[PDB]
Amino acid sequence: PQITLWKRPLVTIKIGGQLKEALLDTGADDTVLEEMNLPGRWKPKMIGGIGGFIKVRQYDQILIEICGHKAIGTVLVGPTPVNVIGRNLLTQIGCTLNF
Amino acid sequence: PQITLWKRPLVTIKIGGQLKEALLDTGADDTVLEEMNLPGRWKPKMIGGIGGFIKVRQYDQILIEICGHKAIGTVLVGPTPVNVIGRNLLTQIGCTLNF
Ligand SMILES: CCC(CC)CN(C[C@@H](O)[C@H](Cc1ccccc1)NC(=O)O[C@H]1CO[C@H]2OCC[C@H]21)S(=O)(=O)c1ccc2c(c1)CC[C@@H]2O
Repeated sequence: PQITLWKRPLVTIKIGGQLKEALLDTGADDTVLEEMNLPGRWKPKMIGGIGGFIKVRQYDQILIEICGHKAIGTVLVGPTPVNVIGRNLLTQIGCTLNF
Repeated sequence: PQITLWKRPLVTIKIGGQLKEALLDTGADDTVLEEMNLPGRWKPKMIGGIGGFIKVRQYDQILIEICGHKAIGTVLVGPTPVNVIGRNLLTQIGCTLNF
């Protein structure tokens, strides 16, 4: 799709068999989701945003479908204010900025 | 133009007679720029993201040029670690997400 930006670019995602809403965030290097249950192993990781650093659970090679487009990559899980899809997965679904 | 997301979508902007580097950020409602002593009136604001909140100064009707595209709108100035062009200005230069 072509998505204008008068509203937040929110889309439905499928991860671990569960549907969720997430923000397409070109300013995020990484994909960070709010606390949830995800199967498999994970590693403690630190990520920094506008207000400082937080602890997250890093899940590697996770299947995630974004607006009908499949991706397989790293998903960070922790106290982010909102679910964000970052560039690590935006590149997989072929997302570009255009103006 | 078309900007891929392999790397951060950094562009040159002109604001307050100065050139800066900023991210084209679809995850930011509004624009947030590094500390700069802009002239005119402002109102305090608190904005939150990963890690918590920072204090910023809200300036209204500020002229910004983004890759030669002129825009005018709200700019939040404060100790942000990165300059981000948000949707309030991305809409004005005709920026869309496409996949
Ligand atoms: C709310 C969703 C989102 C935060 C998840 C909102 N952010 C925008 C998002 O793109 C930030 C931009 C950024 C900030 C610092 C350093 C680099 C990039 N990226 C982000 O945190 O990415 C994380 C995960 O990947 C990693 O890569 C980069 C950093 C790590 S914001 O900056 O905090 C913001 C902006 C305007 C405004 C607000 C909040 C409130 C009102 C105002 O309009």
